[PDB]
Amino acid sequence: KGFSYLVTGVTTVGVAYAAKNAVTQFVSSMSASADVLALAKIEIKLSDIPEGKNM
Amino acid sequence: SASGKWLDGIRKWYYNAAGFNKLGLMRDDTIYEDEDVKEAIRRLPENLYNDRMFRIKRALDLNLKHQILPKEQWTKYEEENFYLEPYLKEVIRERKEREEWAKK
Amino acid sequence: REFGNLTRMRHVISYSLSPFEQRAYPHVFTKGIPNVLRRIRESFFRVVPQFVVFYLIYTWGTEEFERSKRKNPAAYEND
Amino acid sequence: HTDIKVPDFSEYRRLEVLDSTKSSRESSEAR
Amino acid sequence: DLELHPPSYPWSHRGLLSSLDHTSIRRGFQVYKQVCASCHSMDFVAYRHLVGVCYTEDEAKELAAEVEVQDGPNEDGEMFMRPGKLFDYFPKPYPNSEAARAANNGALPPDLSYIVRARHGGEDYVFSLLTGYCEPPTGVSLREGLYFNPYFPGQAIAMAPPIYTDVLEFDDGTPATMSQIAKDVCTFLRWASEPEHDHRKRMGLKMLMMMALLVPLVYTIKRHKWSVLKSRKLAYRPP
Amino acid sequence: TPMRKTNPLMKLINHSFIDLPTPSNISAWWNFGSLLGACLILQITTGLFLAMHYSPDASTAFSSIAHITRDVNYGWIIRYLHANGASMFFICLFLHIGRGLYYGSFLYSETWNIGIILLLATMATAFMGYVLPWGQMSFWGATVITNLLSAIPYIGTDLVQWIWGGYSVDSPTLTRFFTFHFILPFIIAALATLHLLFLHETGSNNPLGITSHSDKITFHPYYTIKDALGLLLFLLSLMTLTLFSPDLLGDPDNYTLANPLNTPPHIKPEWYFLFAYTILRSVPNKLGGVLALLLSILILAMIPILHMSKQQSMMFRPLSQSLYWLLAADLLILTWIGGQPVSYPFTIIGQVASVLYFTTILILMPTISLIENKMLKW
Amino acid sequence: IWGGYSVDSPTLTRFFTFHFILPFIIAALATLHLLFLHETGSNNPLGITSHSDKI
Amino acid sequence: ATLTSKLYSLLFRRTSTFALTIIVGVMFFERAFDQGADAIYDHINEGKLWKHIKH
Amino acid sequence: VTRFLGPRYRELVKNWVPTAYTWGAVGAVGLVWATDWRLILDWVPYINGKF
Amino acid sequence: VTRFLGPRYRELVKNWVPTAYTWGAVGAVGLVWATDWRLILDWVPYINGKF
Ligand code: HEC
Ligand code: HEM
Ligand code: HEM
Ligand code: HEM
Repeated sequence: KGFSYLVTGVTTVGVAYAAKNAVTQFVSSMSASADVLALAKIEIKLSDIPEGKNM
Repeated sequence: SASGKWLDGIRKWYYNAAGFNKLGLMRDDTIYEDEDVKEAIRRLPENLYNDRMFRIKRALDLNLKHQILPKEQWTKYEEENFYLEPYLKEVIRERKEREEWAKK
Repeated sequence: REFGNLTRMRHVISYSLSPFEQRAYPHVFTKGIPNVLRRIRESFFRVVPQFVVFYLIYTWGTEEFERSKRKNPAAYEND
Repeated sequence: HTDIKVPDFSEYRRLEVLDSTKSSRESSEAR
Repeated sequence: DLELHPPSYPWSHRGLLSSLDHTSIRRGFQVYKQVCASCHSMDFVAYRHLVGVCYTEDEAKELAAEVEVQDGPNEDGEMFMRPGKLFDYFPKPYPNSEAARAANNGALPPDLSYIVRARHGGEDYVFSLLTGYCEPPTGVSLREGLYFNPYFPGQAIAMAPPIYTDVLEFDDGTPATMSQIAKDVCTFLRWASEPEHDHRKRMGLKMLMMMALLVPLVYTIKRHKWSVLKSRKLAYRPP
Repeated sequence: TPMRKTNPLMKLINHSFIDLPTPSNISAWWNFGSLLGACLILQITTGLFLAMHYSPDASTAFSSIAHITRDVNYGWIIRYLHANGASMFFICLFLHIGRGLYYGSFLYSETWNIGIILLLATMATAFMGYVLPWGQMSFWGATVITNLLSAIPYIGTDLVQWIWGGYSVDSPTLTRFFTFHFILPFIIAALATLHLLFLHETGSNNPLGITSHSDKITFHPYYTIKDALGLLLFLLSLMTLTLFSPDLLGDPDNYTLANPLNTPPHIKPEWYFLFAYTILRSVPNKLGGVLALLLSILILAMIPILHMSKQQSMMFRPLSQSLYWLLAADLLILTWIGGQPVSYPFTIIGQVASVLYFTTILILMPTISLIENKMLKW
Repeated sequence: IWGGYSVDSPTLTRFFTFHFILPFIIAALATLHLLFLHETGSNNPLGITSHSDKI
Repeated sequence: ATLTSKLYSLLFRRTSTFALTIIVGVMFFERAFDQGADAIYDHINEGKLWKHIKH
Repeated sequence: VTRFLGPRYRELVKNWVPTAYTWGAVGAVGLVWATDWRLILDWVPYINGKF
Repeated sequence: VTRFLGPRYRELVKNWVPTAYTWGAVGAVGLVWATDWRLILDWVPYINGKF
């Protein structure tokens, strides 16, 4: 029974590894895309003097 | 006023305010039917069980047509009988005994 | 759960009439309108008061909000 | 078994034609 | 202080089965061409949409051909000007929002295609905005580029009073009073916001008649089917 | 034997719809389940025809909606039916929940939980669908509701940005919301099938709150026409809304293209969320407000456990009846205040209303139930 | 079907919507498939009734 | 002999004839109701609708 | 098909022929009306006006 | 809840406490592994590939 349970456990370990890889890939696909990510911190504002009010 | 019978008066007021009089229903006909009430109904004598079925069916028929039993035929607070109370108390007591045995 | 076996009822006899034999609107004025009126009377004093309180609160809140934004005579009078 | 007579339904029945020449089949057809 | 609530005017089309006055729509469109079109855009209205409401197809074509528009690249990959067709939308006064802001003292003139539906009070507001241009109250000051308008939320609008008596000559010949001009403009803007107004009213009348026919009939059918239960009598006969 | 009893599909249809034993005394309040099903079918069809012309891009969504209403033949009626049909869907949903609460229908615990899941799915579907137009209201309401998830203590910002698909609401968020809005109603239909499956185990309840096995009735020749009449009345109300007051329940701010820079002075969600909105404004803490909203929606799960009365229905419980109508008036107060801005009277009345909403269905209702039990000497 | 005089953006959007909806209809139709299969049960390679060796 | 009885004996007895009568009535009712509703709406807005201006 | 080759099946077909004709007419008129088929609706009086 | 107040239920809870602890550990380690928390995955001797 220990040998059989060892076979089952190794199979479950492999299945869990594959499942996590797939789920993480899909979830990351739902995350921010490369083009959106690029135009995030690179842009730097160059602001002039807009009188004495909030702009 | 508060001299004891005031409680009876407010109970009578609540009983009249509750509308199951208008449908010719006894208070024990209005009880929610859970497992204990189901077994208490099963333990009722056949005549009481039949009387209950008609009273409820008549109430359902009146409610379907949105009508009301005549004022004379309304169930009276003084006249009301609690036929299911003994059986329900017995079933609840037996269940509590079983639970107390289980927890021991 | 079919209609055959649901409950045990004994000697309860019911009489019904064909839909075509009878009229679709019986007792419209003799019973129907008084029945609707008595139903409304029964439910009125248990439903309406809550909404009357709601309407009072609504009116008072709207008027108070109006008053809050039309004020401050003394705030500029001291000037 | 013998005391079971249908209660009066006349207050719900349609205003059937009183001509008395209209056969029951004809009145049923009209309704 | 919160902006003044516009007073509900008795618009002709405000009725349940009323329709837009298409003469008023034509006059309002004319005023849009003459006055509004200089700075306000209508990106969602073409020179069609007018074949069925006010102008005929030939008249709409003649109207559209008046203004030339940029066309797609020809040979050599060069964009050229074209006389202008029905499917072309109304001309855009400014190439982009930045040009509009530069030409209007930093303020962007909103698109008028939805302006009636985009403002609380609808056309009723717009009329008031074009109507009330009182001088600033005692104790308020504003920049040169702004004009006091009580119905504007900030009371300081960047639009100079756009219409006045005899600013344009109506083709019909009605007196070009500023009030008449404003009413016609608001009617046209309402039409632009709701081109389906007349069709919606017609379908509403038809469905009202349909429901008036059906609801009593379906209720009678339900009563007929349920009469057996509604009138059935039951008796209890214990032995 | 008739064909109904032979073909398995006919077996299911006859057992569940044609020949389903239902109480005869069922009132008009039970007509809103069929109305909700009709609302779902109408929303699915109308949204399909709308999406046939809708482009889910931040740069073209507003123009696509304008093209639908102006160019697509009979496009205005379809869009109006979808908008006012969502409004009618939430009206019918609120009335269905009110009936379930009033007539002790929450005692069908599994059915009640499936209904709670259905309500959550419908709320999410309507939220994303309202985001779809990409108007000013759509953009700013989407930003507010999505930023609501930043209250999460540890994974707050990461979750919000993951939902956004970026650092702020933009085109990827709009496309995400369009796809979710497309998928969700079919999940809602499946959840409704589970709803009906769990309901059929016990059967429908009746206003009296007393077993009706004596007076069961077939559904085909009675409740079919009763529901048809209900559907006719619902369609009449919907056509009045779409043909005479198309913008009665709408905010005249989704007709301005969404600019992420300027925010409209009065940003409010759609009316059926206003009560929830008030809850957020009631609690001074951000996480407190989010939790209060979650409890405001999820307290329906705790309602069955708080049923301390010996009678299922409230028609024989005048005190609980008055408490229920007080709760309904409180909900109306919450909605009205959610419509109104933040100021001196509105904020305090909204806080009082939120406290009353939480206390009535958590304290006052069980105490009144126990008092009634004592008053009936059992 | 085209939505015009030739395949264009109208056709693509219609096809996208149909492509979105149709697989769920396929899933429901597959549930009906399994429901109608359930009445008689699965068949075996021999082509003989397997009520003796059900599992 | 009431008109309803004659109609029942002639058309309403057989349900297929009932459906045929229903469909013919649908055609004629659609035509007449559409014409009447259009006439009513046009009369209410005689001076506003474009149709008169076009003439 | 062989079993149906009998006199009483012919009698049944004769009995149900009027029903089949009525249902065919129902279907045909419904198809003409639903599609507003101009080719056929150009002959029926009082409908020709609607074109 | 009142019915559960008894010595037998206390014995049952004592019996099932190891199972509850083991399942809680299963859930916690599974969450850490799935999310790659790295707050906790830094302490573990191996699994220090998150440089
Ligand atoms: C440049 C000259 C100018 C012309 C002429 C003009 N507008 Fe405007 N309009 C503006 C500007 C600039 C604004 C926005 C000002 C601001 O937001 O501070 C504006 C705003 C508006 C508003 C209100 C928008 C709001 O946010 O309340 C309406 C309505 C409008 N325009 C329509 C019209 C109509 C009707 C006319 C009648 C011919 C007209 N415009 C003519 C420049 C003009
Ligand atoms: C899309 C959403 C929903 C659909 C399609 C739906 C459908 C239905 C239908 C058709 C019924 C049949 C009985 C009736 O019509 O009253 C029903 C019953 C019921 N529903 Fe729903 N429902 C929905 C949402 C909800 C919600 C939000 C709740 C509770 C919060 C709920 C709880 C119940 C309960 C308790 C019943 C039992 C009825 C009874 O006791 O007779 N449902 N539902
Ligand atoms: C659960 C049922 C549904 C509800 C409650 C719902 C709700 C809404 C709401 C409130 C809007 C915004 C309407 C507006 O302000 O203009 C909307 C828009 C939209 N919905 Fe749905 N919807 C439902 C089902 C569907 C389905 C099944 C589709 C399938 C494609 C769909 C597609 C759309 C589209 C494309 C829009 C954008 C066009 C528009 O704004 O009218 N909806 N929906
Ligand atoms: C999306 C497409 C389909 C799905 C999901 C599906 C699903 C299934 C499943 C799960 C079974 C159970 C038995 C097995 O797996 O062999 C089955 C059986 C069957 N399917 Fe389908 N099927 C599909 C398409 C088809 C097609 C295209 C046909 C015929 C042209 C078909 C005819 C059958 C038949 C005759 C059986 C009976 C098997 C037996 O008797 O053992 N199915 N189907």
